[PDB]
Formats: sequence, structure tokens, C-alpha cells
Amino acid sequence: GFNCYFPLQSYGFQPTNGVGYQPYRVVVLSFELLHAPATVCGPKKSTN
Amino acid sequence: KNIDGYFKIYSKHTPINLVRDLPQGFSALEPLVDLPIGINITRFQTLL
Ligand SMILES: *[C@@H]1O[C@H](CO)[C@@H](O)[C@H](O)[C@H]1NC(C)=O
Repeated sequence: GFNCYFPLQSYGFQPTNGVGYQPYRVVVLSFELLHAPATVCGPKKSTN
Repeated sequence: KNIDGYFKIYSKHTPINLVRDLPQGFSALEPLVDLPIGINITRFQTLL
């Protein structure tokens, strides 16, 4: 309609497209402070 | 049971030949899982 368009859209992704237009895989690892007992933790090394 | 933000379950699977009531005797319960739920618990119900 007038001044009306679909809020969703798709951009054509091509290997020969510009590097700025090239898609990148992005992952965000959101963390949070120690307000409770910790469950997910980094490995703890052990000596012989 | 719940203690220190820890949910503790103890279990036993002894064979019982008396179907009327729990038999006279002793069988200790071994712990199984200590999952750090941390959710305060005040109610309980069983599924069938
Ligand atoms: C115990 O339950 C109360 C609400 O009855 C809550 O405020 C408190 O944080 C709970 N404690 C834990 C360790 O979950």
C-alpha cells in the first residue's frame, strides 16, 4: 500500500559480492555474574 | 531433600516379598543425583 512495505526482506548473497555484503556466521555468548551456585564451568586441570 | 541450594535424592531397590506393608528390617539408601537446582521447594506430587 501507500507508504506500506513488508518489514521482512532478503538480501541476495553471492560469492562475488563485496566483502561488506558477504555474510558472516556470528555467535554471541552472553554471560552473567555469580549470583548463584555455578553449573557451567571451565575445565580444571589435574597433575599426575 | 533440599539443602544449600542442592536437591538430594537417595534411593534403594530392595526386593520385598510382603505385599501388605513395608517389612521389618533395614536397608540403607544410596544417593543418586545432587543436581544444583537452587529453586526453593515447598510442595510435591506424584504421577501415574
Ligand atoms: C526460599 O523460598 C523463598 C520464598 O518462600 C525465597 O525468597 C528464597 O529465595 C528461597 N531460597 C532459596 C535458596 O531458593
